[PDB]
Amino acid sequence: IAAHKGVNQAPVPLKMERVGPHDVHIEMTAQITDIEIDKGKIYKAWTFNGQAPGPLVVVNEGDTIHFTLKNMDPVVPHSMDFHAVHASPSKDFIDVMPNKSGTFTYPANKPGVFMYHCGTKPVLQHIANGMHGVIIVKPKNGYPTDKEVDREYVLIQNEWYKYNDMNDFQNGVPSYVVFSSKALKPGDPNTNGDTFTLKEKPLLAKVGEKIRLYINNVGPNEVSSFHVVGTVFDDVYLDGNPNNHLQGMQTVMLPASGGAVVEFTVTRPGTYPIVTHQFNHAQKGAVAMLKVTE
Amino acid sequence: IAAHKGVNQAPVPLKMERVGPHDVHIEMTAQITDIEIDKGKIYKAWTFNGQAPGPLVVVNEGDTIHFTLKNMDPVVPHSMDFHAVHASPSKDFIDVMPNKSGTFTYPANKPGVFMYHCGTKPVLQHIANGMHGVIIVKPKNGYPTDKEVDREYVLIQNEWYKYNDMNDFQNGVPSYVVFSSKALKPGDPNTNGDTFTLKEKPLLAKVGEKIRLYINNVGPNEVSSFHVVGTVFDDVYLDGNPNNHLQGMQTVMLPASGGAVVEFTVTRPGTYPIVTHQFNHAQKGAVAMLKVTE
Amino acid sequence: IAAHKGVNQAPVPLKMERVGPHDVHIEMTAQITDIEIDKGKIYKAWTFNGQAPGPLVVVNEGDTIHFTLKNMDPVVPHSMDFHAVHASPSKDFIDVMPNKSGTFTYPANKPGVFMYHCGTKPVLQHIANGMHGVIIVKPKNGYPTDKEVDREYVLIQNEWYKYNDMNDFQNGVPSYVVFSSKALKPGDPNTNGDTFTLKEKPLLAKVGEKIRLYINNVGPNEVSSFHVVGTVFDDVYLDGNPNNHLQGMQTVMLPASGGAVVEFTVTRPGTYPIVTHQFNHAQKGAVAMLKVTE
Ligand SMILES: [Cu+2]
Ligand SMILES: [Cu+2]
Ligand SMILES: [Cu+2]
Ligand SMILES: [Cu+2]
Ligand SMILES: [Cu+2]
Ligand SMILES: [Cu+2]
Ligand SMILES: [Cu+2]
Ligand SMILES: [Cu+2]
Ligand SMILES: [Cu+2]
Ligand SMILES: [Cu+2]
Ligand SMILES: [Cu+2]
Ligand SMILES: [Cu+2]
Ligand SMILES: [Cu+2]
Repeated sequence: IAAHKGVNQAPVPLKMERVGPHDVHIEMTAQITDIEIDKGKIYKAWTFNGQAPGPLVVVNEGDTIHFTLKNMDPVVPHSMDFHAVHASPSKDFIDVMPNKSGTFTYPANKPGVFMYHCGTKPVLQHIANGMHGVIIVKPKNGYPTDKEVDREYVLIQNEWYKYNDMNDFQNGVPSYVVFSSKALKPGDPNTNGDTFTLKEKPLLAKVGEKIRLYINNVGPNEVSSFHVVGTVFDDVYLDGNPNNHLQGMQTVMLPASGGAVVEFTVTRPGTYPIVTHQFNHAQKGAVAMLKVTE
Repeated sequence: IAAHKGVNQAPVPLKMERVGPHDVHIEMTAQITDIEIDKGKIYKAWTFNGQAPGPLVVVNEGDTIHFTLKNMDPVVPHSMDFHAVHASPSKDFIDVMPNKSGTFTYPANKPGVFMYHCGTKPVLQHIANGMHGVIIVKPKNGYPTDKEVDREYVLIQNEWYKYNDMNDFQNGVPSYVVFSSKALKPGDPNTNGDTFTLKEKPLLAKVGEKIRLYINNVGPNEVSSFHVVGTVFDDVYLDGNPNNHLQGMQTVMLPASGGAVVEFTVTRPGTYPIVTHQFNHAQKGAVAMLKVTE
Repeated sequence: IAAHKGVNQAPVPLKMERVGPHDVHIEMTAQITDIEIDKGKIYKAWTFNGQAPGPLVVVNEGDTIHFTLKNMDPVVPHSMDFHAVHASPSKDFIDVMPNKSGTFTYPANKPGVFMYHCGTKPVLQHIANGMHGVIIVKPKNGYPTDKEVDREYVLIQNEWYKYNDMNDFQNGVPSYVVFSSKALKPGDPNTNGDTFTLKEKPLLAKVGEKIRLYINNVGPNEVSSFHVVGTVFDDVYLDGNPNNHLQGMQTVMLPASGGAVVEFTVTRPGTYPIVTHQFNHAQKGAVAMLKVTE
């Protein structure tokens, strides 16, 4: 794309504010931003807000979202599909033209860990170039195990392919498969999907803690076999719905776009790798680290 | 196959009749039939009854099936394996020679949404060429959410490869991944697995309705990440067994041959895409449409 | 690897003994051993104890494992990661150098069917070359269906690639996908992952029996769609945890490293194939047989 040559739009902060007991405003951008996905490898990503995956959104069950997308891409239209919401896709997930904005309103009635992504045709191209992310909807009555949790983080898995190559997107193996972490509280790391950041700067915890991870595999194409080395998941809630409760799982399978809330205890000091156990993907980048100290 | 050159056997209707309170007769054919799997692309499919996937079969829990296969293929033997039944594979799923018939009897004791397919060696070749389908076994006591359902449809996902190419079947990516719909009531569409029919002629519903889909991924090779754009699944029954109940899932993972009953509400008028969220497969055809009107 | 040329170390028996009501000693080797993975095809595997997958380990819920690895490989370091245990990976899953031994201690608190494997970097290389296996942890209170089970076996699925070829391990399709069986009681077969042994020498059962299979898909890379032809799973316990109970499943999806306990009835005499229903993998070897006699 000639109009993207030389373009590197600086990241713009997510804007969110509550406007009523059950209403929240969210404003995002669509923008073109260089991201280092592996050491020495820059991908000129199509992004929300200059992050890939995009910024974390958190709302409460029952919130209506008033969402605005400002399209900063000079030539390509973009859109937004939140898996959390009930909406008419042909009226509410529609394209915003370059240099324009669009506003859409829809309710988030269901708790869980949902994917969001651009919905512009061809959707594979927009997702693969980086237009994906997670929205968490907090359950009204929490999770049954809330009282046991000592620390929590968000992890997202995605793939990267050859740059803007539709043949590779459709028919090729991923070049990289990566984790990123998105901040829930001040001080938490907030990273892009790359092969190295969560190895060099591990997530942190204390010996004996029960950790909760909110996880989602945004794809675009692969399923995930999510596993924390050195522990077993005490509790798993599929898609983050409190009713979908499994216990004692070694590994949690996630479809493309699938999410979960997983909880586990770290019993001894050391560094605990976090992987997809499809080890071709782990070898291509999908290993994060959790450093546990006394 | 020289004996298949020029062969295009017209579709034959499925024959079924109840012969007792718990006994049903089913008669199918194995036949060679040209199917348009993508615009301008004809596949000379190996089929049951001239449809790929084959015709829908529906029985009640506890029915014994008296099944006859008439093999119209001039050279290749064919057989039938129903996942619904308890049977001896080496006596009951055996080959029927060209121009012959065979009759087999076995019970369907378990409710759900089951794959059926030809069981002739090499099974990969017979499935990939089109010999797959779905049998639904209705639960004796229904599903707990029956009273909420306003409309229902059946969807099946399958792949297509290079024509009768065993190397591609074993080692290659699918050329197309497709949905088809099979009729439950008069007026419902009944389609083959192709990239376009359910886009051009969407399934129909009314605003506010709760929709039930009976779904199965027949493969042969891929898993599915089933998702309806613009909604969340209120209830999911894995393999269609009423006990395997999940709630509030954004996306339902299906193994190869796996089925489910999923239910969701459409809240606003518009067109709702239905996808596998493995977007390489969606790009290669696996998008259907649901048109919701006021 | 020049130091592996001509090396074929004879299999060494697993050593295990109980040393207290809740403590068990286990001693394994890491060794280089030629295995016939397909007719006429020898793979010089990296193994535990000269088997690939490695020997079966069975312990009770709540046992602490005192594990010793003796590394017989002349040049490559090796290690052990048990998915069953809570451990510090950076202190307890560490490398043992050639011709040395290491001892590690950790508890197995959770019931189920867990993968074990070498944890030496790059882990993909060590798993793909054969360093994988299963440990079963028996639940304190059993499974709710124990009284119904007449016979039980263990099955493991794995892949084989081009010999020690990291590009193929990361980017290629498997050359073979295979089942193996590991003995639970005297007289049970104990086999390696190959394309033929469980076809030529099927597992055995009697008409009318309820069979339990302990299953795990060790990968390294693929997910599994586990199915027994001619039956339906009466009960399924995901990861072998008694709480994760599904009923009436035709096919059980397993992530890479995922396990299950599955139970089904064989109603008629004959031979029942056992497959992954991803039929490209079945065609490449992943079909076992169960012979049922009167
Ligand atoms: Cu507003
Ligand atoms: Cu876009
Ligand atoms: Cu989506
Ligand atoms: Cu704690
Ligand atoms: Cu009859
Ligand atoms: Cu056939
Ligand atoms: Cu089958
Ligand atoms: Cu209604
Ligand atoms: Cu000891
Ligand atoms: Cu090793
Ligand atoms: Cu592991
Ligand atoms: Cu019995
Ligand atoms: Cu799955």
